[PDB]
Amino acid sequence: SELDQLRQEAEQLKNQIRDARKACADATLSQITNNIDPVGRIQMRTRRTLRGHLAKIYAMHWGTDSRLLVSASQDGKLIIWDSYTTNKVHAIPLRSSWVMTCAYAPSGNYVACGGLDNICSIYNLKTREGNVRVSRELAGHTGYLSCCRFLDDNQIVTSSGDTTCALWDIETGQQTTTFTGHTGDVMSLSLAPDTRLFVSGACDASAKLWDVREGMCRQTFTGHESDINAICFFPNGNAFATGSDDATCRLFDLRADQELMTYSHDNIICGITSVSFSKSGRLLLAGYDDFNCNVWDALKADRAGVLAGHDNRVSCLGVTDDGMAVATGSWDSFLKIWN
Amino acid sequence: NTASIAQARKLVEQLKMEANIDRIKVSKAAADLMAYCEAHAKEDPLLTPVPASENPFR
Amino acid sequence: QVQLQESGGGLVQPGGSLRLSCAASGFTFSNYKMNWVRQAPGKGLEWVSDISQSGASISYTGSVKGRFTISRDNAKNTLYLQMNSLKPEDTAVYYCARCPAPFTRDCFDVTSTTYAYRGQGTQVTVSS
Amino acid sequence: KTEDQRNEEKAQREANKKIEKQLQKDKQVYRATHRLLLLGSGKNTIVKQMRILHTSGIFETKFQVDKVNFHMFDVGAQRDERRKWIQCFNDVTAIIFVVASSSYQTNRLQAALKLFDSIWNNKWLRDTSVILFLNKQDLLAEKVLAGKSKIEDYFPEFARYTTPEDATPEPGEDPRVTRAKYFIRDEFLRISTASGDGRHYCYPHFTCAVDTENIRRVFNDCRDIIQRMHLRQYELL
Amino acid sequence: VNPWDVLLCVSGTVIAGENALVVALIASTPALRTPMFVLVGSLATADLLAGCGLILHFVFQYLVPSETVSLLTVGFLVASFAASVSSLLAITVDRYLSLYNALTYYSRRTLLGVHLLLAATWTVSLGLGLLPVLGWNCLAERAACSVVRPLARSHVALLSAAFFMVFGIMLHLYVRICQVVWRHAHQIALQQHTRKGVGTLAVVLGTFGASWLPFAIYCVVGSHEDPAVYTYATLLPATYNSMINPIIYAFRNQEIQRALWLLL
Repeated sequence: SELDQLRQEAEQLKNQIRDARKACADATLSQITNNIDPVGRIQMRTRRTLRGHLAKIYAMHWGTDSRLLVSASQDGKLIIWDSYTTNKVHAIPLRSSWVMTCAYAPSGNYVACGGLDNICSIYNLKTREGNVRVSRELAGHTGYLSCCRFLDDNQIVTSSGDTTCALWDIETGQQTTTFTGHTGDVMSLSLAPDTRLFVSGACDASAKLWDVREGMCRQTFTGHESDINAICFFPNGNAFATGSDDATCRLFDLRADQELMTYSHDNIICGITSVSFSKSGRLLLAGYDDFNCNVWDALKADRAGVLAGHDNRVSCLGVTDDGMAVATGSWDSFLKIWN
Repeated sequence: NTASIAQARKLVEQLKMEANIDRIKVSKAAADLMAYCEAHAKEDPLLTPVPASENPFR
Repeated sequence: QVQLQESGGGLVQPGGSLRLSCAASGFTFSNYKMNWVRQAPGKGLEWVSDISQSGASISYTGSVKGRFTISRDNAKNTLYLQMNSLKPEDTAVYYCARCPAPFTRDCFDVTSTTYAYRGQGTQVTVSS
Repeated sequence: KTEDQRNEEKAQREANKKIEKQLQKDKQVYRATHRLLLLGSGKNTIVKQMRILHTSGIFETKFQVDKVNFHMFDVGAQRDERRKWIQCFNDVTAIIFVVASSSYQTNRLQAALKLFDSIWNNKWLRDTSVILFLNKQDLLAEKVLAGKSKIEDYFPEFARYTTPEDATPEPGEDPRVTRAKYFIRDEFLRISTASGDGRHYCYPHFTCAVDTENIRRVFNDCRDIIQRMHLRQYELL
Repeated sequence: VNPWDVLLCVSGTVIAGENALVVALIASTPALRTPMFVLVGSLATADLLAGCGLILHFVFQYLVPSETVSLLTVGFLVASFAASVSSLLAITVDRYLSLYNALTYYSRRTLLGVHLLLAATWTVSLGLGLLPVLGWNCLAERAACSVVRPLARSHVALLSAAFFMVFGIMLHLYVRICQVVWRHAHQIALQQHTRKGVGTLAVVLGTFGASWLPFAIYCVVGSHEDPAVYTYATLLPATYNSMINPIIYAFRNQEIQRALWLLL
């Protein structure tokens, strides 16, 4: 009775949205991005290799000063690195050995940490007492942490493993707003440069744009075919690229609500773990699954380079806010800085 | 079996408020994306070679 | 968009024949081995049979083998079941489940209570 | 102003020395332990036996058998979509797989078989190995003796199966329950030797609900796992 | 000129290059720091020093005829060969420790033993090499000289006896290793209703049993009045074992092969 007519209304709505997508697709950028000459071969060498972690390194993040970085590994240790002089500033021990996310606050005072313990532990880097002391502890969800980012010092947004995303206040330690629209568990969420929207990608082969004010969805991008693993905004804030385990990386656009350009090769056989861009947004980097990582040109789908320096996975990869370094994480407990 | 029809109602009203939006053609977005790429290509140290004096990583 | 729309299904007599046909669109078909999962009225999800990427390795459960045969035509983007010697205890809603990863031998969370790459489901009822 | 940044890097080097000293202190602590994952099915009974012998997302147990410390992690408050959080547990020495070997979801045994299949054929668990437990064999004996819920009507291979030569004797053993229990073993080893080649192996052992030697049995299994990994690195096997 | 000396010189250049590549791959890659790889590297540097000793000895004694530098480089050769054989013993003993103390192997009380044993054999190799230079040579007592000039009979017999004890303890440790290799192979074969182990045994142990053994035999029964052609003939398989040891231990390892492929 109700279920079949609801399903046929959903099908009619989906057909209408597909027609609306097809109406505004007057052209593709494959015939418009060929005019600018390609960047050619791009080769970069391991400048510094930060050694000292034991287990697999799952996530890293840079700082606002583009000088300090945080690495979280599965041995239960979080290390603040000094990327200029290969130095270790702090080595924070963790309550849970398994972590898959770490964050650096924009004010440089806090480091967030989370993992399979269903707890986002946030530490304090300032003040004159001995060592590093955990300030708050957020536990209000029923699934494993996947990735967490900082809005500012006052709030933090977390992507969870129970098909939910949550916005957490710091002082009260409560969920201000929750984002429940996904059907599979969410891994990667990336914040817009204006700190007002974010897009979260899950294992339902789709990514959803949100707001942090009203707490509802905006777009429902469906253009993939497997579990989306990583996501990262353009520096301009009107496009974003996702990379799934289907060995393809796809770039979407916020304004036309269509997938713009995909990158694929026949020899590419392994999925995507991490995706980050450059300062100009021209050169996007995809941490791959076949024991190395790659460079894409993001206007025309051409492989402009390759970086191969790992004996294992490329679990995470980040690029500084200034753009003078490319950082990579790996399962062979080694961080490398490329320039 | 109210869970399936509850999922159905939230899906159809999700699609309803997602439907009534305004979208701009692809070519304008591609032109804006290309313009942003060309505007910030000069101050992107990753792309162009960087002299070793100003390079912090050496 | 990734979707799996399947056809067939109806009230048949025991021991009859019924071609449970399933169709797909979007994703490529040469990779992505696809299984069959059924859920009985009053029971949880259970697996029936699976096929490989090319179509060489076919396996079935205990109550199905020798009676039901599955096949895949990747040119026509169609994979279907074949019901023969049909027992009264096989009535269920059948889902055209799909493995989440390209060309990996392992297949995970096919029988999960919530899933993304799974069909809506067609109901087959068998009775006297 | 050279002294200011000079003693700044001096203090930075001192902090580096202290941090590296602490890291080297904890490196032996990390490498001196062995990590085990418990997976499901009677897991509560065997972990209670572990606690007698010795909603958070991860539960903590500690062993101290024979002056070797073991980590055992049992998962909870997590969804059944275990495809992507199990990639963390690849550096563990062994994944303990407890299977309720009496419930033959309409069938629990087939679900156990493809959970084993997905663990075996995954592209990141090839290095790690599995220790298999056939828990709840006491009710298996009563179900075999009853004969109203026979494995024959849910398994066509049981009609033509023959007993292996390696029979384990124990007084008052029904031949039919031993035949069924070793067929249940063989169903798991078919998957185990379908693709397991040198890198990892299965260790199929049978425990009741009142057994107490599971600690020493897991001890011996980790011993053989470390020995086989070392022997494969020596090109000796 | 004697072609045996130039054959040994080009041989020693070959081992010098091969273990130079091996030690470069070991030291360059930061990921290879396990106790197995440091012992492989110890054998690599010991055998590189052996090759350099062959080159320096056969260059100088054809270049400058003088007994001081010839005695010094002969003592360097003795120390280098003792270092190579002792490093082989160290690799054998840490294989045994990793197999029979398997799950406590990374502990401090087991990890100190390998480093202490390395230091002990390297220091006793330096002492054995420096013993003829210190005055336990054969110059004044010209009648009681050994078959390898200018070494004496007693020091050469001490070297041969030490080699025999090292070979015996390596033999016993290898039977103890293969006592569980055979057990694991039997359990693996019984699991499913090999020749790799025995082949590996043969190619690691028969080279040590067939290369250095004639050298010890000729030093334990021979005399210096015999012709030197047989002495060079039995000294050649020592250089052949020095050739074959990196290929036995380092080159077939997956990590070393990956490092070599990355370098190439």
